[PDB]
Amino acid sequence: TGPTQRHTYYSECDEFRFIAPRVLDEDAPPEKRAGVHDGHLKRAPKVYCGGDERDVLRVGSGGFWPRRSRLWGGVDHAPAGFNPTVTVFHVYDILENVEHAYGMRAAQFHARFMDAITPTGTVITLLGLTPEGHRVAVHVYGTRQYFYMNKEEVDRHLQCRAPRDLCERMAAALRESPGASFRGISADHFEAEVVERTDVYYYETRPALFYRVYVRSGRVLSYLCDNFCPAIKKYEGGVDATTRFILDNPGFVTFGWYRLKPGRNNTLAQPRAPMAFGTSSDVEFNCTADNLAIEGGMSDLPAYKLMCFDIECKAGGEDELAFPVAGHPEDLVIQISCLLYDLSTTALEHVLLFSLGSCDLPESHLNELAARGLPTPVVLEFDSEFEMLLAFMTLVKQYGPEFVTGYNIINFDWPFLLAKLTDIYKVPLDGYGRMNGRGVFRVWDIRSKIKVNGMVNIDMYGIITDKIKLSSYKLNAVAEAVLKDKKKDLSYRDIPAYYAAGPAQRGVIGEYCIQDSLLVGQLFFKFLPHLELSAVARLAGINITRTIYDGQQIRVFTCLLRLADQKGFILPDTRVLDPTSGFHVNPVVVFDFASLYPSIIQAHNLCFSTLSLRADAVAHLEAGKDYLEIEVGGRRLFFVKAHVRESLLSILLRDWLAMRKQIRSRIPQSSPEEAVLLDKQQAAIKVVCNSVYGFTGVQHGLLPCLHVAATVTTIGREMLLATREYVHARWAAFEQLLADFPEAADMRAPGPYSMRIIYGDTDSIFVLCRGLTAAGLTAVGDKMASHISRALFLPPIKLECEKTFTKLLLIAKKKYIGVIYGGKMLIKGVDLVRKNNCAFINRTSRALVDLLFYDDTVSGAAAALAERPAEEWLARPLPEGLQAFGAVLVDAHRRITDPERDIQDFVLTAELSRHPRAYTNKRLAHLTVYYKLMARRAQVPSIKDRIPYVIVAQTREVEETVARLAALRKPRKLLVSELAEDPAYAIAHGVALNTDYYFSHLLGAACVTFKALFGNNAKITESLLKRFIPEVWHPPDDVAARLRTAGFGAVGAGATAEETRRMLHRAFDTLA
Amino acid sequence: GAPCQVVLQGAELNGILQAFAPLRTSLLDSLLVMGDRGILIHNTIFGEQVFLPLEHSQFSRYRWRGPTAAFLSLVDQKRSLLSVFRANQYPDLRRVELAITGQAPFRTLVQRIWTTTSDGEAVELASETLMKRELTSFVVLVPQGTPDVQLRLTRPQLTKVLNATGADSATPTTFELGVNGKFSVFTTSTCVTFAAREENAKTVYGENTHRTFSVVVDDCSMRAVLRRLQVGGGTLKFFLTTPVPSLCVTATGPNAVSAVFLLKPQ
DNA sequence: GTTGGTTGGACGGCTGCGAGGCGA
DNA sequence: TCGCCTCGCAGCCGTCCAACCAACTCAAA
Ligand SMILES: [Ca+2]
Ligand SMILES: [Ca+2]
Repeated sequence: TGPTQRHTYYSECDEFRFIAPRVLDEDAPPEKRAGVHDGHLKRAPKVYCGGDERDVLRVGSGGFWPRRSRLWGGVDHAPAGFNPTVTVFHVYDILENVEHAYGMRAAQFHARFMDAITPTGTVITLLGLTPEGHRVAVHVYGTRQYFYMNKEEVDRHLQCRAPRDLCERMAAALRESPGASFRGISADHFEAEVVERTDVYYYETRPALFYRVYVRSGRVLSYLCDNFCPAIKKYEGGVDATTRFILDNPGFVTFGWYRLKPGRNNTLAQPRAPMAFGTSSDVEFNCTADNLAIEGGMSDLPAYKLMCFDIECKAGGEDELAFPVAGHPEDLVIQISCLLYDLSTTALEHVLLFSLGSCDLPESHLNELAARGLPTPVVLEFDSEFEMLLAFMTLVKQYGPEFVTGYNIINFDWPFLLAKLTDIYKVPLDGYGRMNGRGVFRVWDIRSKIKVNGMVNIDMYGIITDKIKLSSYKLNAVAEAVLKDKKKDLSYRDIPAYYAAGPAQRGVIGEYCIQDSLLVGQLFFKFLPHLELSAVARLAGINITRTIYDGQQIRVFTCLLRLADQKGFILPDTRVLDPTSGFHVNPVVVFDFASLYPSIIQAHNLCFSTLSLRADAVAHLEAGKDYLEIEVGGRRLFFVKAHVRESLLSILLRDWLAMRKQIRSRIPQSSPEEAVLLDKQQAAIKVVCNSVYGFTGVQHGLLPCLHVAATVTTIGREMLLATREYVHARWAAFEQLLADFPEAADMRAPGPYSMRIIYGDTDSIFVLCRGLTAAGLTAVGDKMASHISRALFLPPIKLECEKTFTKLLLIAKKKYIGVIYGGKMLIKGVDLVRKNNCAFINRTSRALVDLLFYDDTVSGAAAALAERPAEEWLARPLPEGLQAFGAVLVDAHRRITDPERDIQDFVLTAELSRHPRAYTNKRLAHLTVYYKLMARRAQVPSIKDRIPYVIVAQTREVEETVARLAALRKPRKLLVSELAEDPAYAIAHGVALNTDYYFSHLLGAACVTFKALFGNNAKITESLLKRFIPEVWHPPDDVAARLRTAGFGAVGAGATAEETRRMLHRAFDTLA
Repeated sequence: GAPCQVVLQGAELNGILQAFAPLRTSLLDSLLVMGDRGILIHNTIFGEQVFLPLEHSQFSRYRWRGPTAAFLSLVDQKRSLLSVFRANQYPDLRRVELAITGQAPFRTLVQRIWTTTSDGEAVELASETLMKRELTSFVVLVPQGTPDVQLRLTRPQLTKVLNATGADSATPTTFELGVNGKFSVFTTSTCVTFAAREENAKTVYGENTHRTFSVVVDDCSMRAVLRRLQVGGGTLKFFLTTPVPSLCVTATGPNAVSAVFLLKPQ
């Protein structure tokens, strides 16, 4: 008999493309050790482990890797009489597939399921685990997608008189379809019914009669919506069967615990026979939605497995240092580390290393892992790439890790593996997910996305870049920054050498591969990304896979769809705030609106459904009292208030915010693991709330309403201006402030009182508070914020006092440096220590900033610059107190020319992208250094590597040596390109650094920041900073010698004042 | 008040403007050396030493205190302290002041400018004010001593000498004064001669005409420099009793500018 | 992407050289 | 007829602006 539906993964294999590096033939003569063997081989794929040997595809007792597999190739390997009772089960993923009664005729399904797929039907497959850790698939029958069309429009077009007729029209349009890929369809495959609904767009819209059409297939739906009666607008044709299953069954979730229960006619879930299993599960069931209930009280995750994996590849072309390309047969995957964890306990359970070629892990590694209490690595050896890749995919299918992680696995590891498997080898992937065939197993580039049915891919690179700010997101840099786990890296440049050397050195590759996967596992269990993603999945009513990979829009869409249906709607298928740059030494209070855009939506009852572009829509309502009139983008818009009609968006936000408050209230009293779960929940709610605004603004998005989006920003802008005018009007004088906040009496600083808005972005205002002290001002600030909120805006709009700066450099819109009252420095929208600079410039730049903020003498002098326009400072002495800022520049200038100086502070670096002859712009510093290395002493050369250099003074010897060897394929005033030098040479010969180059780059860096002190005018800034540096003048050495022999006298110099004075008197006598 | 103060107004300002008129842009990038006796302006033109002594007495008011100060004429590598003395740079110019303030070696010069407005109102051009800190260290080498021979040439006589001067290093030129008072300048292809005498187009007035000499110069620079400076006749001043001999040419027109050329050792 | 050298071209202020005209 | 002076044109050099290459990307090997 065998499986009802054919298993398409490999369960047997007896020939394959054998590709291996020839160097593994460590017995062969040196002439035949380069390159790869590449030919077909007639034997079963093999794996070696610990001196034993096995067929990769053999299933039985002595396997080298764990299995969570019942069927293999349609053989049932379950224990004798295996028959676990299933009551409760956890769902982590949901698949959507079409089954056909004809295809399933030889499966023994109860009639009620067969009827649901006669002749075709959508089956929703819930995937997860029992409490005993049995893998389950529950196949839900009877869900149908549906869409709506306006009855009047349809009847008027197609001359339809009854729902029967419309079903004929649709069936005919599919029979007559191009490519004929629906012939066999009839009016029986449809059900049309007349319902009353309202289009979600606009207040004036009246309820109308619609046909709701049920269809048995997503394929069919997608065609009709994109081809049937194109003039007639479709509603909710985009809505998938999984969404209809979730929304049409109150309380159902895409991630959580369920219970099998009796259905209406006392129906029960039917266990499938093993030969009818659709998936790699232990048990499978058929049911309808009425056989399911959410299990309340159960919340702990079952014993799902996590696979954390990383591949290593070896470029096999003419250059072993080239980046490996999967389409090149000679560019091999040479190892795969695969760590398997229990996701519930976090325990590491297996450490597997797949190795192309023999591999002996270092004893030190083995000892270290043993000391850490981790599993002993199993090393799986293979003779060829195919055998190894097949074994790995075999593990993936047999162990079936529900969750998979790694670092850059979506953008590199998976695509590389699957390119090898699909293009080099001819392996179909469609049975390697949970489904035994015809399942989704695909990567596509956007960065990149992956979808593997039943497998939740979470790439830690994405998680970490979305969560932590870092200079580099290389895994080692991340491990230093996050785990505090400083460790060594094996360069890709090392791999080819280690690989060729033998099993001990291949073992060193293996250690570093394992260590990388161990670190990723630590990152995974630190951030627990599965918990936040599952929280969002549950809230949004979408599966965790779509949660990860689809955008923000679908989340709000699905929630809106639920509410809109409940409310009888159907969804149609598609400058005074600008800163004067400057330095403030008076305190700046930051007022921040809490969830501004969500609050506006709620306060103003904005929605698709409250909006009208027509005056006659609201002429029956009282202006102000019953609706908002507002000019937006030049149009008058009307939004009726909540008592006329309640905004759907308002309801969603209100309810989410209320839920978020309930959760955050429960946390202080929750157990340590409850605290983790509650925290993930409240965070999920925040991200969904904050997406509502964006959802309305996406032109061509799901359900756009640019009018709502524009209204939000317009109200936003007006609120900020209202906040400014209220502050300005109500608190122009200290006595007014004190009358509202009497504690201000002790806050009064000595000078003139003022309270002015100096900056405002989209949702915050900066209030400069001259004549107040910083100490009490954050507290008075929050009572100001409360008072403003009360006086100006509707709940739930809330202005809050966020922080107080004691010092603030406003540079531009979204660019500032400030010190908070606690002494901490906050930098926004600028980088002080750019990667292009040497350590000298970066350190000095930061020192100048620190001086502006932490020397009160400099701070007060810098503030004094604002009292005059920038051009005036060219003509008068700068404020006393900037002397120390000048001293840093003079010291930095002096440090460049110092013979005792560390050259390493001045080192720049540039990689060799390619051989120097292949460049167009051959005037590059690092190419100058490359040819100087060659020219002088044949110094150690470079290739695809970082050349360090220093820029050197033009000491004449540089001019003589400018004749670079590049000509084998400027003579004067040298370019920076030409004055580049090897730091080892520069150290060895005491060569002077290029003062002009380093000091101009320092003044450049300084002008990025301190330009705000002088009207944002970079030229004045550069000039005034340059003025600090001591100028000297002397005639050149040769000229000076000649003139001395001509009898000229010396003026200035080390001569005395009297000698100088007398010498000038002689000069005037001679020159007259 | 500022320790050092310099003023140009009225007749003295007119005198200075006339002195700078032929010099064009030639001195705008220069060293200004300031002390009790006045401002010595120093530059090199075509490798040759160029000087302009502005005596204290040529200014309306001149007060100096403390050490000698030296300033680069260029401010922020753009405007020159001497731009005010270009012929038409400030058409309505009325007054110029230099105030030097602070203590050595960190004194600042400020230059202020006024223009006479309608009805002769002296209005300050505040936006044109220039500010310069002194050189914190400087060395300049300067001519000294009395020349051995001086010969005063009118504008036609000097231009004849510059035409007689050699075109390149490959054709050097000789200056000679003979026992009979014959002064002559010659090179490989041309010769010019004059009758020198102690204080008619060939008559050259001078001092120490009896001191005979022969000296050589290789560079064509002497013609290029003296045309650049627009020297309309000048005194040739010969310095002979030094290891390297030297010729200083001092103008006799509005400018008192001087160029000094090294002579080939005898 | 974005930035940093560089390069190559427009152009504006300036000086020198050559030719023509006028005066002695 | 020759010399000197004045005016015009050409070469020049320094400033600025726009575009082009190229490196970090960048992180997996
Ligand atoms: Ca990886
Ligand atoms: Ca790797």
